[PDB]
Amino acid sequence: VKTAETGYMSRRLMKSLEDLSCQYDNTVRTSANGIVQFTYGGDGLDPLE
Amino acid sequence: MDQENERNISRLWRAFRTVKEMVKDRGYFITQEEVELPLEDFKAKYCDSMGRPQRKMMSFQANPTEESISKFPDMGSLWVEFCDEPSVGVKTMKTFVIHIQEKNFQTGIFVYQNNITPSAMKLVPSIPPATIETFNEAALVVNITHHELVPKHIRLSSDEKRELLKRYRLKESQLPRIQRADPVALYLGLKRGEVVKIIRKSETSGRYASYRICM
Amino acid sequence: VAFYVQDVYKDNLSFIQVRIDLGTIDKLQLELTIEDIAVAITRASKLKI
Amino acid sequence: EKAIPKDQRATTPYMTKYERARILGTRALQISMNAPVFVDLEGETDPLRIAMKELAEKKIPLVIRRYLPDGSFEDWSVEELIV
Amino acid sequence: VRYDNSGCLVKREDLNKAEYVDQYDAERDFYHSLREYINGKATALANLRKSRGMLGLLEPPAKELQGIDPDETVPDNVKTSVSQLYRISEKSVRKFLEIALFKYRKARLEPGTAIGAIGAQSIGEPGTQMTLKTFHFAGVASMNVT
Amino acid sequence: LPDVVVKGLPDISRAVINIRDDGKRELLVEGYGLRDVMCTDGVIGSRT
DNA sequence: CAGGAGAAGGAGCAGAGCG
DNA sequence: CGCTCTGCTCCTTCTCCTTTCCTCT
RNA sequence: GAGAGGA
Repeated sequence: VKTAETGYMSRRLMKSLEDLSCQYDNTVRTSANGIVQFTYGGDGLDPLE
Repeated sequence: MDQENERNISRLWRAFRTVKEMVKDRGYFITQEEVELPLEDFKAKYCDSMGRPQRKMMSFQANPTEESISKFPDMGSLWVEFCDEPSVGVKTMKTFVIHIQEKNFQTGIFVYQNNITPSAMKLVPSIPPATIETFNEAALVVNITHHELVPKHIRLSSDEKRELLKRYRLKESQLPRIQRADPVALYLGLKRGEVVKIIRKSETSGRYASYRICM
Repeated sequence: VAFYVQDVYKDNLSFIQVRIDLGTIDKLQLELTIEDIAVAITRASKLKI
Repeated sequence: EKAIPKDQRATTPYMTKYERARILGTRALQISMNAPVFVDLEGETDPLRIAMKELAEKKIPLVIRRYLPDGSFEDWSVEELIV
Repeated sequence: VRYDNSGCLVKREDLNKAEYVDQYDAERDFYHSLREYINGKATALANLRKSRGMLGLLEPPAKELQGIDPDETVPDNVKTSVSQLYRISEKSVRKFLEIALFKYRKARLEPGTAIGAIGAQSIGEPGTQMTLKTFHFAGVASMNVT
Repeated sequence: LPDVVVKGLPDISRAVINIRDDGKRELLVEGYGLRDVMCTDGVIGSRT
């Protein structure tokens, strides 16, 4: 009963944030070049490392 | 009776303090002792003989400071007046706007008591040179900027906005906009196209600046 | 804080009588009076007729 | 719009993993199309391994046009990029 | 350098005025944290030193005795004890600083990263494992929460 | 007649006083009256 | 076959102005 | 001074979504 | 087409 709801939620969550990139000026931006964040997370640090 | 009148007096005092700090941090001239007004002083100087809230005396006029008038060349004096009739309609709003026009004021803040007739709202945004704003007395009890979840907003002038746009090589249509009539926007009274810099504090990143524009 | 409600007629008129018990008001230390209750009824009569 | 001169170039002097993968893919595609190599082959045949060995010795002759959002672009040589 | 919003330079008296913060604030905080950690290590060494006769030279000595050894009069036995307990070398400090700076310059979101997809997956996938567990509002059984 | 909200906020199901750790306490309300709760005296509006 | 959330028309009052 | 539009605000009744597929039969 | 494993 939870698998389907989680799948739909993940699908739409991905559809929202599908195109966001860390541009070379260190600003997360969307496809239309509308700057959503001026620095990722406030520090520009990838949580992976 | 006694309890209702005293409660209204205290609420009006808190609203007046909120109005004073709102017109202070916008760049106008008030003294810290004037905003920090004890309730006893409010009763003494802003009440009648039998102790009722009279708003005809607490209305005031504020003028800019030297540093704020240097940063913003186009910023005239403002006239903050309250209302006596709860259901503010077309007639009282029309009298207020006529007074604003004849008094040569760049802006005016009308703190209505309980309710605003939609016709008054229709008449509100029709003045080319100046402008007027509406604030509910209930909406002004604790100023929004002092809430824990409201980060520090700063109004940026034309030169600062130009510097920011050149620094980030952006345009006025790309920054993350903030709606007009936003409770922290109409508090500062940002006009359309004014950039506000936000000192946002996060536990994992300290303080950092995020920019918005009024649309 | 009504403690009872009754509907009483007369020779040519009728009305509704509710006697607020001040004992419960004092025990609940509520800050309201008879006039407060009356004005609350009048203002909240939006739901009523 | 114009290329930012080499004297000042804000873009990081490091080599991002995306740039490294794209450089390896492009060099391997060139080598698979019968292109000359600039390293000792050592008998390797798969173009991807030759591309990896070339990138190990910084012998890949390619540059990166890092496109900033405004439109300008700094040209970074693979030799100058650090890993 | 923390340029002001108008492009001018802060006058060293209002650097932390809370109205001039911008990018590179995280880097300054990280550098301050590094300095604080090294200061804590040095303070621990100095407090160990002052517990065994040798004066704790955390603050730099004056130039009137800079060229001479500041602990020659101390017996060499306690010198060995302090050295074997807490010894901090130039190589160790330089290596620690180099490692910290390398791991910081490495731990920056590399440009071109599909950060939107990473965030969407990082917020959606754990939802697929959030089995419904019954909770209350911190000890209040009556106050049910979702 | 015996259901008109006489005193309070007509958007709240209930309100319960909870005791935090270290002796503090605060009121948890089930409803949508945040602005009124901030406005009413006896509470700090900066933390609500 | 249930659940959630918007867009579009009736419908019942405030409000304004009026001859 | 009731009368008559506007205008606002409810209130009701309507529409578009519900992993992955991976098979066989 | 729709009946059911399956992970």
